[PDB]
Amino acid sequence: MPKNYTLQNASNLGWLFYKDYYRQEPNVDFISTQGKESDTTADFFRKTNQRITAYQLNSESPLVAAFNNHFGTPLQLKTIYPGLITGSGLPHQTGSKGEFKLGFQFDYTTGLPYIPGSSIKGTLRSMFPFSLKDKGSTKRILPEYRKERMEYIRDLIIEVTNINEISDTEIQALEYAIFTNSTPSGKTIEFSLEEKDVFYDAFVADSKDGVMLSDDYITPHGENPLKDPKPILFLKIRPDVTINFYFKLCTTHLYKEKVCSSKQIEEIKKQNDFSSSDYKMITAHQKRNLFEKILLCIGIGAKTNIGYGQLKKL
Amino acid sequence: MTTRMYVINTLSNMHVGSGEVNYGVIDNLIQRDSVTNLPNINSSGLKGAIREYFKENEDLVRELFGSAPRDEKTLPGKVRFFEANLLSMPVRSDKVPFLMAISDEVLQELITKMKFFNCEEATQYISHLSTLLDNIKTQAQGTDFAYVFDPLLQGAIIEEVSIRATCPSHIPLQPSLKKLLGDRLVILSHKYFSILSDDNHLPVLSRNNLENGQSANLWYEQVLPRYSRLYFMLMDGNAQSEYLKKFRDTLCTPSTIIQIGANASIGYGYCQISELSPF
Amino acid sequence: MTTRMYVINTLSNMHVGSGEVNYGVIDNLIQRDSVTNLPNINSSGLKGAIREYFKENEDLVRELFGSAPRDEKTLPGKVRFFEANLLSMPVRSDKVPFLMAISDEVLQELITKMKFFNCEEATQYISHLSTLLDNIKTQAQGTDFAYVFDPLLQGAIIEEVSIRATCPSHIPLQPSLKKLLGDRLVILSHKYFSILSDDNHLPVLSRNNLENGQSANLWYEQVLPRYSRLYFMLMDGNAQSEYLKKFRDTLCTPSTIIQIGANASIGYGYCQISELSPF
Amino acid sequence: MKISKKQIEYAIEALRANNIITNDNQYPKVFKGYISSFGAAVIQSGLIPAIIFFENEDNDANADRHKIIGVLKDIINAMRQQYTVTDATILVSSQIPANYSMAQYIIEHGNTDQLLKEITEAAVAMKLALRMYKSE
Amino acid sequence: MKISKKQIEYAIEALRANNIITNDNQYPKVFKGYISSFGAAVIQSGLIPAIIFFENEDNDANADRHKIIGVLKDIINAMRQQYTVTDATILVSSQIPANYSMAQYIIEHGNTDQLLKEITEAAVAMKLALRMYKSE
Amino acid sequence: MSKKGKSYVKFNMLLQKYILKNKDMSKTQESEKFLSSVIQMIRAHAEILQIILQNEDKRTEMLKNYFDNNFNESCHLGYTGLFEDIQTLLCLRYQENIQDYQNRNEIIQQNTILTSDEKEILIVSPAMDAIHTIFTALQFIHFINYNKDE
Repeated sequence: MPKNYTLQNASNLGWLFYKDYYRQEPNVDFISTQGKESDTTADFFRKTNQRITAYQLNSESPLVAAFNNHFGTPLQLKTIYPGLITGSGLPHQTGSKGEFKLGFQFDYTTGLPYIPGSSIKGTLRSMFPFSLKDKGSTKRILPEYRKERMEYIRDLIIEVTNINEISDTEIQALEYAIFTNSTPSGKTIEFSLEEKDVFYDAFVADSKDGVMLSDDYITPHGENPLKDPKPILFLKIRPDVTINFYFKLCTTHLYKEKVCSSKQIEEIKKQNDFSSSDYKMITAHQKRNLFEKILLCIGIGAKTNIGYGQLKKL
Repeated sequence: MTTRMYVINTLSNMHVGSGEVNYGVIDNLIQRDSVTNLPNINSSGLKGAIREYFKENEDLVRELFGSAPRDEKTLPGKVRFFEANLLSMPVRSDKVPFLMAISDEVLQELITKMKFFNCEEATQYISHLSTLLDNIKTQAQGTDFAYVFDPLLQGAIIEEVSIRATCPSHIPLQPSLKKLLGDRLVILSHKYFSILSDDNHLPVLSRNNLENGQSANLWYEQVLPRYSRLYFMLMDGNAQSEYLKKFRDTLCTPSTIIQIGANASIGYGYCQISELSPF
Repeated sequence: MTTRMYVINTLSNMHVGSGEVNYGVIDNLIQRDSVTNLPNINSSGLKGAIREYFKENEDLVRELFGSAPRDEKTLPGKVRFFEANLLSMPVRSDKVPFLMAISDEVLQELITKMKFFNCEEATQYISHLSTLLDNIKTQAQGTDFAYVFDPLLQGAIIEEVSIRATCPSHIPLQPSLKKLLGDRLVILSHKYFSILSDDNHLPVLSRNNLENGQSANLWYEQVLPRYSRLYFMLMDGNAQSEYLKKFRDTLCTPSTIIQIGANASIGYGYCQISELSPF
Repeated sequence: MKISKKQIEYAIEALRANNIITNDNQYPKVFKGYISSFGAAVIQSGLIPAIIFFENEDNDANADRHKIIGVLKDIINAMRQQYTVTDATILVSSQIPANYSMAQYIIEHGNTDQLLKEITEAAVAMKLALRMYKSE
Repeated sequence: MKISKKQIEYAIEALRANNIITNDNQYPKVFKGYISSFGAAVIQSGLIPAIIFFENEDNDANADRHKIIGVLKDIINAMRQQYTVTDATILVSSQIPANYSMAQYIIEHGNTDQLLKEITEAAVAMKLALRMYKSE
Repeated sequence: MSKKGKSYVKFNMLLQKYILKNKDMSKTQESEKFLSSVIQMIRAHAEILQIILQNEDKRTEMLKNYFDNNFNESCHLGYTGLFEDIQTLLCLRYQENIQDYQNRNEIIQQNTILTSDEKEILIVSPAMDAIHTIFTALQFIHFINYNKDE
């Protein structure tokens, strides 16, 4: 109920948004057709919304400090005015008045709004050329998809690394090593324990002088310009909220358009055939900067084509 | 000999799957113990995860875990890994973000296991846990209950309106028991805990396979909530002293995080192993 | 010269392999008794496990178990072991985490074996078990039944065989029989127990061999559920008294945990052995 | 959770009656996603809120999602038609009335435990029945 | 339970006939695990749900799993060509039609006991037969 | 064994290859336990071997694959390529047995004068005889190689 979301006194935001949202209070009707647009239902949902959108997150929160301890140094980014929407496809719609129509991604235990690591991984892989599966339904669009994403990823790799020129096959190998951790044919590479790219969850870390959740309106004006539009209400992460992106990245060694482990490159370097031109490496910091530039270019979440989920460097 | 109890604190969500042998409303369901029907980590998975962590040290893995597959000199393992059973689970509330939930049957199971296996610090823990269980049973008098030991947590909702918390003032919770079981501890009857940990109440995470921004597959995954605690037993089994010392020191170091389960690349199932502290 | 009955309390899961003589859908199946088809332990396995435990004491092993296979001087075994037959198995329920399941046929087999072998405290147990069986058959009188002897356990659902447990109040269960058969006891018809101990209803655990994160082999293993009870007879035929006393004292000590079966390093088959207490 | 053959038969009949499975034995693709989303919503929001989600037909942007609730009600009614006469966990004073809204039925009868069990079983059975037949 | 030589020969014929081993005498390594998974599913979920789950192919259910049920169908058909009358025993022998899916047949007149026996023997025979080819 | 064919030659070379000319002074004899395992798995899987043999076109590759799948790391010391020689000898023995005994067995079964016992004595199964010949050859190799008697 108060501000300053803490483990001591704060309702679970996911619980409040999913289970306590639709509590069966006496004299509230959202099952019948008449009750859904009744004003009592609107007031009930409005009070629940007010409770949801009234919490703050201190920069020195013990929760985020524990996250930093467990998952390493964060990548701190902030949100631009439209906001950040994630998990919009989760079902949270009854057709009642004053209710949040779209779903929202909350952590089960903590309740803090978060971006699951799968969302981050998929958003990063989408800009990589070999994300679309060659399955037959995508035969037509695969070539142009691969070409444009290959060009963009080549620009980003050249900009962020010290590699002067990288090939399409090397781009394929790098993408498969980073995400699938294998060769493009599915063959496993003999990687060590710490040579794996882990995309942790992204957590809200700091809402400086305001709440971290807010309500926004999307109003689709109909095809008919004479009928009234239908407003849509949903929950967004507020502008100027610090999102912490946690990664566990490694160093990728490329030799002759192939991805090799640390030991394989250690043995290959000693051999009296080691071509320096045919050797490329991307450190963890360079990979993190590549991911950071991808995020700053395309953003993360839902409704991204209309400006939502756009991130800025802190 | 020298059996010890280790506690698994899940830093993130856990998915240890049972395969497609189970069909529920959720596509992917987690492993459950065949007796108590509670979420558990099989001893094989635990041994595999710890072996994967220690793989760099070849002598330690060979002496302790045994020969790797496809090794000419097959060699048995010296240490014995026991199944990881659920100790405490986080439950969502309105007074607090989450509470650590344990059941009276889980406590009885823990007491029985400590009595049978003779853990290192089992004596005082057995004494105080038996005392706590007896006090809990005396207060309940054969009824459903939800007992909290912090007076500010009165009237709290435990994941559901029908499960409301009460505080019996004169039942004490020892600081060491609080450390082992978790802060904001609520002790539930068997019915309440079986309702909270059943397939319908365990958290579900959704995943979507996208093809050029269009949905291809949509499946939902059952996960064990983060910060959940599990316990397992380790038997030395006449192993070399220095290798065991290194193993214990590495496993119990706060900097050590172990990955157990599926979806490692997206951050599922990172845990910390801790030893049973002296009471 | 004296036959004593011992009870095997299983602290973990049991897998004693049949070994491809019995093919099935599951790759690895457990040992089942030749006549009753219930899970059992071959006496060779019991002797091997106990000899493995006592391997440190060469004199005791030589006098009681026999000579090592490689020894040139052949010495026969003096203590005669017998196969461990299933007594009670855990079944899942709703009111309690699990129930201790026994059947009328298992009880009749126990009575018959006690009559045939003349255990040390056989007389009292035979009398009281016969009273219990006659009372149960008088109550059920030809129908399928499931009787619990704790009033609180009334109405418990057996999940695998969806039947509710009814409590006949006029059938008393003696405390010594409760110690033998196990707490939270349900006595069922033969058909219900056969379904519960069937291959289609026993626990199956999935095991996967990962080769750099990818599955190399996959197989399924049948396991006897944790806390299951098995009984066996021990004949001290023509053995030295001091070695027999040391063997009985060590075996029945609560600190003695025996591993019987496969998958020792992942905590399968760890048991505790207790003797038939006086009534 | 083991589903009987009769439950799957009931699911097939209910799918046929609610005009999900066409005459030529084919069903629209989005219905399996609807079933999975219903299960997830039941886990995530509760039985009553999930049924209210899937009974609301005002979306008009997805397919016709209200048919799944009709299939669930038909399966539940068929299951209740053959409950044994023990009257402990039966609660079948009658079937669910056809024109009743299922959410109101759940509100009126506070036996959320039994209704939750039947709804979960019916949803699993309908998932299996859809898996029997062919998508687009 | 004991497998006869004839069932293993039927398994070889069905494995070759249902396009599981290529002309190079290799089978994809996933199929042994698929057989084991089918056995475990039959045990844990039941004959009918396991058959339904393993027979579907509309989604990306590995696009090869329904071949296992095809091989099981071929083996059961072959075993029911012979041992037909045998009036002294309690078994019903018939030819399961090609157009009828196995799930449909067991739904209609499975009887769930002769079918359980035939399914387990067919699965064991499949494992033994695959022991004589090599993984890709 | 018939000496008018390649099976006798293969038998002689198989014996000459894996017979130790000098006594091995090793207290363990790992190779002999490998040989005992091979012997046991030949005598246990005799029916599956018969099924493999009765197939005509693809029996050789099926034999090789079956031995590959049943034996893991089937080369420790000494016996190297023993499986290839064993499979070749087994196929040659089966072909010779088919040439010799098949029509004879068919005619024997059709003779009404002979009783069941005499017919069973006279009938020789080709695949079983080939497997038995391999088993006897392996037992001879084990007998010569193993230091421990009895």
